[PDB]
Amino acid sequence: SHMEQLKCCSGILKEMFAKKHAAYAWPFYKPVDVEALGLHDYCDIIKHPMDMSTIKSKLEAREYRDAQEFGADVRLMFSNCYKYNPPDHEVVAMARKLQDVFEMRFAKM
Ligand SMILES: COC(=O)C[C@@H]1N=C(c2ccc(Cl)cc2)c2c(sc(C)c2C)-n2c(C)nnc21
Repeated sequence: SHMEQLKCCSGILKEMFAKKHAAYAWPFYKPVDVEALGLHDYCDIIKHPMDMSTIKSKLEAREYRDAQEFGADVRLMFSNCYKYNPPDHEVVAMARKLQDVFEMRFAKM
């Protein structure tokens, strides 16, 4: 049962990586680089960082038990962005645009 659901999860993540969503999805592609961004307090506020490439690696390695574990990592990635940044920040608006894509596809599986 879980194997079919995880095939759909890979399909959702692939769509999140598509050129169609690139203008707002690009900050979530790779882990937040605290050194390059100069984010001295990021590791103190964000205990469990997450990004799309890490989620892709976990799916490839068959690390997820089911679809809800995949869903939890995607939501964690968005939660970290909302937590660290004030609500008027552009990255927050981009996270919400990409979450609308994830939430739509995920609710249909
Ligand atoms: C000063 O605070 C930041 O730089 C936060 C950082 N902003 C951004 C960010 C992203 C897009 C815009 Cl338009 C402005 C800021 C960011 C990432 S990852 C990444 C490669 C970047 C450029 N990000 C995520 C995800 N969560 N917070 C951020």
